[PDB]
Amino acid sequence: DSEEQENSQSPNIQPLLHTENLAPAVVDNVKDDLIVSKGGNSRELARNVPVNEMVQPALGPANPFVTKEQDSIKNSITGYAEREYVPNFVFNQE
Amino acid sequence: TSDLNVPNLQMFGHTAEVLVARFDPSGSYFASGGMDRQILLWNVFGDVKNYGVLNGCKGAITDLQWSRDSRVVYCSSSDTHLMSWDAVSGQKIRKHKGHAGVVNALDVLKVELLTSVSDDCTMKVWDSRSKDCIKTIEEKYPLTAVAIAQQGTQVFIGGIDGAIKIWDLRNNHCSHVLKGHKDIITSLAISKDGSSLLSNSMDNTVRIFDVKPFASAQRQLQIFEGAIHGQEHNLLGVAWSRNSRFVGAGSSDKNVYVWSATGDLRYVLPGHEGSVNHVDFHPHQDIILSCSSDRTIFLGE
Amino acid sequence: QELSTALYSLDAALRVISRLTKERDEAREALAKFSDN
Amino acid sequence: MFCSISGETPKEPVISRVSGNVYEKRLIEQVIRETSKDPVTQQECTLEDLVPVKVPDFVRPRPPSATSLPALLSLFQEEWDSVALEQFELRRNLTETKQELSTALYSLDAALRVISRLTKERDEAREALAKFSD
Amino acid sequence: MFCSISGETPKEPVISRVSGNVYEKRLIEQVIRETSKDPVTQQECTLEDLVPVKVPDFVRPRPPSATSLPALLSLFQEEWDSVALEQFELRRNLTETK
Amino acid sequence: PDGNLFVAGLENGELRFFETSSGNELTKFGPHSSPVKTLQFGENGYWLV
Amino acid sequence: RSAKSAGNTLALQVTSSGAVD
Amino acid sequence: FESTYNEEDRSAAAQIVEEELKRSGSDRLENAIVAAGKGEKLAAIDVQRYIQLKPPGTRESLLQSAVVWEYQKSRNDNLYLLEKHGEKAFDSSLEALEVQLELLEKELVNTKKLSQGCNRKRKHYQMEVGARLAEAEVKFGQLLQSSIQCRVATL
Amino acid sequence: RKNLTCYEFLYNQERLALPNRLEAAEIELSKMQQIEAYAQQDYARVTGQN
Amino acid sequence: ANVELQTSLGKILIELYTEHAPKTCQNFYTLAKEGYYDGVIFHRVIPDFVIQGGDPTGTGRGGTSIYGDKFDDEIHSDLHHTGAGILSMANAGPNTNSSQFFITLAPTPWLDGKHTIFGRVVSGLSVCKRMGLIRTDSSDRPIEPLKIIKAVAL
Repeated sequence: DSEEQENSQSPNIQPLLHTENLAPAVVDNVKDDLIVSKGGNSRELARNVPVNEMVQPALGPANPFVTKEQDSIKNSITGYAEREYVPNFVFNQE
Repeated sequence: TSDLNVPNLQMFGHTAEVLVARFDPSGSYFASGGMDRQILLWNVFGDVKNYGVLNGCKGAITDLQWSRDSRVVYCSSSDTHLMSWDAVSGQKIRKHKGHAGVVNALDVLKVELLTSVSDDCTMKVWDSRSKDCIKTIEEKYPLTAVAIAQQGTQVFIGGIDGAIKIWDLRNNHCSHVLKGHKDIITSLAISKDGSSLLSNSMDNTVRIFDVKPFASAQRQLQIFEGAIHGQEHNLLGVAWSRNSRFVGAGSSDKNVYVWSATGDLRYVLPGHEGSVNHVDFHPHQDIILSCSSDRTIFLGE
Repeated sequence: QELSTALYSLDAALRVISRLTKERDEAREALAKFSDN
Repeated sequence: MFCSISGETPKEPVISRVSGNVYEKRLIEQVIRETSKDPVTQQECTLEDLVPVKVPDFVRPRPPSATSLPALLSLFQEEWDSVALEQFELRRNLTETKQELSTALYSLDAALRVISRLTKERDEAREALAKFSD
Repeated sequence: MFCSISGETPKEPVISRVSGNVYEKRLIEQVIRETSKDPVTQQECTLEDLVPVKVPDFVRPRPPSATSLPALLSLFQEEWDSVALEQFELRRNLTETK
Repeated sequence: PDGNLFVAGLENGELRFFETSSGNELTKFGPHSSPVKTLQFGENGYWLV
Repeated sequence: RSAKSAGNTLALQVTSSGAVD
Repeated sequence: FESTYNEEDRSAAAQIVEEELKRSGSDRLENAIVAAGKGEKLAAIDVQRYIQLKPPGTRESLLQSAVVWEYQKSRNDNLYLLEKHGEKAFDSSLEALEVQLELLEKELVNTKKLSQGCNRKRKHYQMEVGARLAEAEVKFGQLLQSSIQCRVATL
Repeated sequence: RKNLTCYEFLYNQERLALPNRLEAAEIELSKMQQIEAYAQQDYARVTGQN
Repeated sequence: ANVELQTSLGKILIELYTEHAPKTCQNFYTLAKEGYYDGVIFHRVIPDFVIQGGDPTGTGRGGTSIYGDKFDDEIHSDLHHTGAGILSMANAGPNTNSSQFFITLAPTPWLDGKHTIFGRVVSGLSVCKRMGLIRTDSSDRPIEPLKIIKAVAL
């Protein structure tokens, strides 16, 4: 005995005004974040970005042919080396 | 999302570690200083170049403070002195002496009142012209950081003990301490409204306390992890946002930590080569300032 | 166009009323409990 | 390829200058005869504003039964009945949409009165809470 | 459906205002950019003289096969002129036979 | 008093509100109980009893 | 199977519909 | 808008609004006449008696025979014309139909993209303001607690 | 196109409406701050004996 | 369901397993309809393992489905990686499928887990066999850009 027509049809696309937006809102931001962050490359990232999307997955089937030598990322043949501004006293004491 | 020419601007200068960098209250300037006994004044908008160098300090600039007039600069020196630098002309106005050790922190008042702590286990209140400490507070162990409420009766001092002591200058009644920390407190900061106290300690926990005459016990609002301290025992700073909804801190793992003041980490952005000494936020826009012991400082969003 | 416009504005105003009355009756019960003691 | 007025295929389409749209000669000429303007853009329009363009024209393949005779008169009658039925199905629909729009607008005004009353009640209730804080 | 400039069909058609012609957007903007002239009728033409397509509209389109009263009347008129031509020719033959 | 409409309460507590000129019921007010003994309108236009 | 790149990559069908490059 | 609601709340608000509602409150002449006719359908009737093919009778039978013969001749002419060319015109009609289909659907998906973009930006703005409103109301509640607790603590 | 224009309408109405909500909330914040300030100053006169 | 891939090495034809996994194939089908796969680099090529690609960024990351970020994978028993040419999906978690996919070059029986199987390459397998011999740098990435000129669905 209630006004089903005045309420059901009214919230049909009104729910879509809330439900349809959630569909492609997770597309524009996904590619834009990678474009801005990876546009600056792994070194010298240019866009300051909130933390929670910092897991940064490789998103691949995890190639199994690689052995233990190449599992590690390195500049020199032997390993990874980078600058660090340690004051003399702490380095010496430890 | 601001008036900066580039979203990120790496700033070069200095010949040694930089220990402090604070924005002008107006939001157009900021000065930095460190172990090179020099203070540099910057331009937040425009060419972002040096217009002045504050030479004359005979020690490391452990801390410096901007004046509300934004025309005089107060600096804390490792040589047991506090100098007042006239920003527009770059001349020594006055040199406040009286400590007996390295003076670790400094703070200014809303009214011409200065406060500082030093390794002589004392805290001193300075008038901008009296050239002598009007009031002296003597503690058992060296103190490391201060914050003065802009209303003008309460000073928070933090030292080796690990318990923040709240002192009333007029009353001399000290029977109220913000317990909760278990190691040396590197820095303190007060909110814009003067209602909350932000603390950093070498036990790797950043805590937030409420500055209100009444409390429902456990004045501890919430605690933050992630920002860690190294073995150099550096004094890492904490900052308050202009709207006082984001809290910030530096860490010895070269990361700048920004929170939402509600317990969730928001920004963990890296970018520094060494320990991040100080951090601040712009009073008008959404900029963040970074200060690290790798001769460099970064502008933010 | 006008029909859909009016109907969807009615839906929006209905939600405004819903939230308003909900927190309003909650606040009235809160005041009633508070004023009781 | 479809005129904006009736939807039929224009064998001699024309384009305007104020708003170039695919239009048909007889309809625009009769519109000018009624009112010497273009109601689409509310601007003065003359005969020269249309340009005869060249198109290959759209062929109309006749149905299996189209050779004048009943194969045309019966279909003419039936299409007449169909266009008549459409005329009714669009008139009555106009009227129903106008009634529904009126009802919805009245309901919307009622909801505005409701938001107003609940807003004053809100303001006074929050003020009552704040004064109870005393 | 054919372009005079290149000989290919225009992927995005456009009708020139100064002279009725179907162009493709790239080449027509090309010829406007190089000079303000018509590549066909050697008369001044501009970007605004190029008319894009606003085909969608809002009315119900109609089938140009059977359900068109203009089509029905045109078929009646073609029958009319066919029988008129027949009467023409047979009347001419009749007066010759007379 | 305007003469554009009128009201008429009913025994079951409902109120029959109809426009005087149109003569059609467009409002029912039924929050009361028992036969409503009387109703009289005011004179300033906005006072009712 | 371990042949790796012992030869130049075979000519590519270019984007200009050029059959081979 | 951003909220977690039950449809029962929708029904309750609808009954409030309807309660408040209850408390508060071309054509031509030939076409008009034939429309008054056909409102009850009343399909128009025209003579279809050219298939009965009247047996030998009066002048009606001769007239009927002649009209059937001439319609038949015209019919044969039209069919021979129709297969003078064949279904080539039919192929062109289909190609135009496909062109129109694709032309419509292109701007259809364009409009879908535009509407989705508007919805996304709407959701962004509304969500950020809603988060700010939520933090405001939470701080107000805690502040209420603080005020009442401090006032009683004064005693 | 129906829903597109409707969503444009909803965008305009929200953009007009929400700033008023924000202003109302901020005024509420200001008044609540004032009464809290007075209450805590009363407790501070109490604290003068501490 | 049928899609052509105009790749640099040649022509790739794929028939989609709509009957097995309908949800994960319709996105690929309509995606070729939209066709932003134009100029998309096969960023990953591993001798005898896979040829992965499908991200507009080209950085081995990204890729938006029609649903926008990710969706749910459907796998059932009869699907296997028993051959060389099975067209499957790329993910980085439990249900993290994106627009990018890969082509199998050797039986990967261990991989019939978290990866969705939704295609078989009927024609052009020689193109994939040649792609297996493409010059690759230290990381699993071809030195020259192995772009897809066009992707027409039929």
